Amino acid sequence: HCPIKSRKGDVLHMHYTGKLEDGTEFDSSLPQNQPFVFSLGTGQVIKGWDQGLLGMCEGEKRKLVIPSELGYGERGAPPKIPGGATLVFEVELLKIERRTEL
Ligand SMILES: C=CC[C@@H]1/C=C(\C)C[C@H](C)C[C@H](OC)[C@H]2O[C@@](O)(C(=O)C(=O)N3CCCC[C@H]3C(=O)O[C@H](/C(C)=C/[C@@H]3CC[C@@H](O)[C@H](OC)C3)[C@H](C)[C@@H](O)CC1=O)[C@H](C)C[C@@H]2OC
Repeated sequence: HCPIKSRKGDVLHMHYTGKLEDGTEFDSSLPQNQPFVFSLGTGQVIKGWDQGLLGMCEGEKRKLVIPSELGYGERGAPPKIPGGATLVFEVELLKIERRTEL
């Protein structure tokens, strides 16, 4: 059951856990139980998120495996992310907030 699914310009509420290749976890929203909120497809987030999160239903989970060209490239994001790194995100969509009227 999925009456609405994510499209560009939607505001998404998401839980995530990010891991590096060696399985070590570098960030997660679950411990503080505070979902991350962003607008899809506006360039607010790394490309691998904007491209990997379309057509999603609330309640759906996805595993994203993001190569560094779609992530933080050659400079990375010190201290948690080295340059050239592949990122693994496990994500869950909690809510779609979509501007309905004009
Ligand atoms: C002034 C404070 C900064 C401001 C911080 C917040 C609102 C708090 C928010 C929870 C972020 C987290 O803070 C605990 C933390 O999330 C990470 O741990 C992480 O899991 C991650 O990779 N995420 C977060 C979840 C969405 C995907 C990705 C991201 O796209 O993040 C986005 C990101 C960094 C995009 C850059 C922007 C510049 C481009 O040039 C670059 O390159 C294209 C891509 C984040 C959300 C930015 O929009 C907003 C911010 O950065 C980063 C490893 C480090 C990051 O803190 C820095």
